[PDB]
This record gives sequence, structure tokens and C-alpha cells, in this order.
Amino acid sequence: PNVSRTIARELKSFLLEYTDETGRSVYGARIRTLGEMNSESLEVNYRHLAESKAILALFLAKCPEEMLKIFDLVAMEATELHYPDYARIH
Amino acid sequence: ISQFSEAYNKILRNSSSASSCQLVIFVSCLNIDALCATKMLSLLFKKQLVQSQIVPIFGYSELRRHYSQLDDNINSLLLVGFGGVIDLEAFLEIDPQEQSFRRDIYVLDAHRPWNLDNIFGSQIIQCFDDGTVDDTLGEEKEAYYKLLELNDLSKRKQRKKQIHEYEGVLEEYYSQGTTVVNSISAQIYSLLSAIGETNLSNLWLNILGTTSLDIAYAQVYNRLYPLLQDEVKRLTPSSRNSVKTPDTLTLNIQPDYYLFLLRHSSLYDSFYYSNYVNAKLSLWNENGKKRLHKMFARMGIPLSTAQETWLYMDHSIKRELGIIFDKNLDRYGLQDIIRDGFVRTLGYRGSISASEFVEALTALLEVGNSAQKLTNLRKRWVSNFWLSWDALDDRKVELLNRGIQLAQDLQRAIFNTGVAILEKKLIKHLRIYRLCVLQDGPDLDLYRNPLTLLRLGNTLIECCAESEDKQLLPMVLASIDENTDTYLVAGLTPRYPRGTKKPILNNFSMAFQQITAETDAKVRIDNFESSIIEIRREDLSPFLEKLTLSGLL
Repeated sequence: PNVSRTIARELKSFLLEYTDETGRSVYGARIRTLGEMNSESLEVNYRHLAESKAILALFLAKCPEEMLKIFDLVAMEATELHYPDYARIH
Repeated sequence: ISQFSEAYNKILRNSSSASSCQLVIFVSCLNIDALCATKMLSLLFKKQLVQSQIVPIFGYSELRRHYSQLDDNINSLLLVGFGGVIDLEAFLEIDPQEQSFRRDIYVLDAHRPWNLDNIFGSQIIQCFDDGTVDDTLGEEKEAYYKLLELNDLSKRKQRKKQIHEYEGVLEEYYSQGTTVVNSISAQIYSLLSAIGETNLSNLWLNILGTTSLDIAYAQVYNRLYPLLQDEVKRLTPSSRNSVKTPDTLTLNIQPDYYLFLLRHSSLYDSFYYSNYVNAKLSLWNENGKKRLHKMFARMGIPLSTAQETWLYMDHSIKRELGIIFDKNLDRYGLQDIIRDGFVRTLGYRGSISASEFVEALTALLEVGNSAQKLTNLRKRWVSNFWLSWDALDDRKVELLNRGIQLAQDLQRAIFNTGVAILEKKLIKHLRIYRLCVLQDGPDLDLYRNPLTLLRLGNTLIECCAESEDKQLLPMVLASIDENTDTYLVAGLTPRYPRGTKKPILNNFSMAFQQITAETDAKVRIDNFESSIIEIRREDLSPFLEKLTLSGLL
């Protein structure tokens, strides 16, 4: 659904400026890691996603299928703003 | 102290005869500049078909074996890179024979200051001092016309006070660092343009000459670009390509890189081994190695595409090679990489960067080849010299590549071992200056050659100082394998990070001669350069202590 697009607008906020252990965004450092390693697997902890909101965690136990497709395109957006490239990588 | 064209006509009149000729031009020694010079020189001789001998001298002590042994009919002699420091009039002696002296030894040198006994008191020279330091140079000028030939008690006291008055300022001179003003090649070309030869490969020899030393400073070279680029403008193979065409097909300006072996090696290995970039990015560190990959993540260049040889990389990356670097390198502080360089294209073979060619020749000089052993080794270097001489020729490219497959390997050695040092933090900051010694390492065979330690010493003095506050401090290195504790120790000069205010004038030349004149403990100036000497492990430690004090800087 188109409403789900708005969900992206939220999860991107979870993707970069989310912090833990006194500053130092973890997912920013994962995107930086690959990133340099360019191993094309971005890694998101379920603990944190569930910590921010249980509504998305509930979406993971209901309908992961199309939501991962919604999600990873946004991850590609975050990598795009952090490394203005990888149009040529994967 | 003469017109180049007129010194030329002199060496013409004493030359051609029956039997021809005779002259021995001494190519010396291990400095690529020498080749660059003497090759265009030798080609110039072949033009008028003047017979010549050409000798590969290594040791400065070795020259005595030659000049004292074989000379018969030779009325006109030529020498290269020697004598600017130590005078050969006393060293060879001479013993004036027959004014209008029969033999004229031309001495070509880039080194300063000239020996005092050389320029004034004309016997063997016919000096090449022109035109770099003319100057004045009034300090050497008052050194003689005053000194020579030099109520009466006050006039004697006055006279002697004047004598020491000149001797002090004179002592300031000739005790000083040895620093190249301009590449001898450049001047041979200045001599060459007056005769009227514009030849392309000649000019390439000049480019080679100038770019021989950019590994070490410029220093004037930063302003040598006019004197080359204008000449590149004084000729042109075709107004427009006309691809390729298979002939002429010549050198051209391209955005070249201090980056190492871009065209003949894989890109990633080309950053990872490059000398300027070793430093700024902390590549010996595993934590910094990643920062390179971040560079590639910034460029959008695949890691797999970085691993692949440069001939075969995609075309898009080639067309973007001059852009992407602008977009990215600026952010890493690596903004000084892009030079305006010279590249000669042989067409269907490939192209070659002016600098990389020099990396090939240097590569040739050490590899790809009790007194009996050192003589035999220096001999092996003498033979190897010609293996390197041949690569300059255009018609044989097949062995030039044998240089490059070496030039890569050497770095793979040098870098490796270089890192082997920084892991143990072997640098001794001391007080007055920085110092190091390699007590152990892999494959010291490569490190036998003076120039190998010139390049390792270079990547290391480049690595330790970015800068990297504070106080660029000259570095010392040592290595030993065989020949019973020869422990070769070369002097070095500090590297400014592209912002160079002063030449800084390497002082090890003086500091070593002070020790040879003190206890002289197994100290050997046998190598042609004043910065590099030999030592024994027995006497190296007291030598190091006598090196520490008294510090001349």
C-alpha cells in the first residue's frame, strides 16, 4: 500500500541518527563498514528496532515479505547519502 | 666558467684524429641523472661519429684505479657527477704537463658547493660550474686573489689578522651540505640547443633527467616546468590525431600522479605501495588500511576492479580518472597528487609515465643483474649498469618490462620490511636528530645497493613525517648481511609536505668527515656520495656516540 511508503519516512530516521551507548550511531558505523568492505549486507539488530517501536517489530512477525523490499531500498538511500555512489556497486 | 658551445668546440678540436680519438667520458655513478645525461651526450658524439670510451664507475676510490692505470693517447677527458665536492687535482696529481695544457678534463656536476681548488687555478678544468652557481659566490672569489700570494710588525699583524679574516668566511664555505642545484642533464640540453638539435628522444632524456630526482625534492624543478613545457611546445608530432598514428606517436602532457606505477600495475596496489600516500593515510597501520577502501567506497570503484591490472579496467573509469580524484582526494588531504606530468606513448605497446620509467631503471640497478668480495659485488653492479643502460633504448622494450616486474617486487619487499620497522617503533628520537638502525630483516641482498636504501630511507623519512609536528629531523639507516659486517649507513634529508621554504642542506657529509678526522673508526667514504659511508659493528656504536655529539646542527 502507499501508506507503507510513509513508514519508510520513519525507518530512515531509525537508520542513521539513532544512537546507543552514549552517542556514536551504530547503524551509521555499519553503513560505513559496508561501506569499505562493500560486502552488500547491511545488518539491523531486531533488539533496537523493537526498542524504538513495537509497531514495526509487529510488522516483522506479520508480513516481512514486502516490508524488507520497502526497507532495503531505503537502506540503499542511506548508503547513497553517506557514500554518493554504489550505483556501480550491487 | 665558460660558454657551453665554446667548451664544446674545444672538446671538438682536441678530439678527432688518427688514431681516434681519444676520450673517456666517465658516467658516474649510480644516479639516473648520469644515464640521462651521458646517453644524450653519447648520441651527440655518435652524430659526429667521434670515438669514445664510456666507463661505469661505482666507487670514488675506484676512479683512482682507472685514471692511474690506463691513460695513453687521451688528450681530452670528460667526467660526470664527480669532483664538485672533492678536487681531483690533489686526488690525481697532476703534476702539470706541458700553458695550453694537453689534456682537458671536463667535470660535470650538480653538486654544491664546488671544491675551492677546482674553479680557480685552471689545470684540469674547464669547469662546468656554469651557469647555476656563477654566482657570485664572491666568497670563493675573495678566497684566492686575497690568499694568493699574500712599523713592519703592525703591517705583519694587520696582514695576518686579514688572513684569518678571510679564512673564517672561507671556512664557512666548502663546509656545507651537498645539494643539487639543477640536473646535469638540463644543462647538457642547454648545451645541446645552442648546437641546434631538437631531437624528441633527446628531450625525453631531459624529461627523464629532471624527473630522476623528484623522489627527492625538486628543488628548483618546481620552476623547471617552464624550461621543459616550452620545449614540449617547440615541437609536436601532429596538430591533431590521426589515431594513433603508429609513428610519432610521441610524448605529451597528462594529469600524472606521484601515485606508484598506475599504468603498469593494479590500482589498489598502486595506492597501497605509493610513497606519498603511505604517509598521509597511515597504511602500515591496519586501522588506516581501511581508510583506503573508504577512498574506493567514495570513488565507487569496486574493490575487485581495483585489484585488476590497469590496462584492463573499464573505459568509464578511465574517462573519470581525472574527475573522481578531484571529487574525492581533496577530502583526505591527498589533494597534492595531481602534477602536470609528461607521458611518452609508444602506441600499440602502451604508454609510460615519465616517473614510472625512472622506477623501471632504478629497479634495474639493484636486481635482474675480504676486499675480493666487495670488489666482486661492486663489479656485479657495474655489469648491471649496462642492463639498465639498455632499457633506455627505444628499440628494445622487451627487457624494460623486466624492470617493471622488478620495480613492483622491490616495493613489495620495501613496503613489507618498512612496516616490519614501524610495528616495533624502532625510531630513536634522541635529542638533536632522529636516528634508526635495522639490526635484522628479510632479504638484505636487496638493501646492498646505496639506491635501495635511498628509496627505503625515502619512504621512511616520508612516512614518519606527514608532517606530523614537529621538527623535520634527518634519518639514519643501517643494514648487514655478508662481507663481514660492512653495515652500510646512508645519510638522509628531511621531507617537507609540499610547503618547501628552504633547501636545508644535508649535514651528514660534514659530520662524517669530522669523525674520519677524529678516531676514524672503520669509517669508509668509499661510496661516491658524501652522505653514505660504511662501518663495522665493532666500531659502529662508538661511531654512533660520536655522531650524537658534537652535533653540527
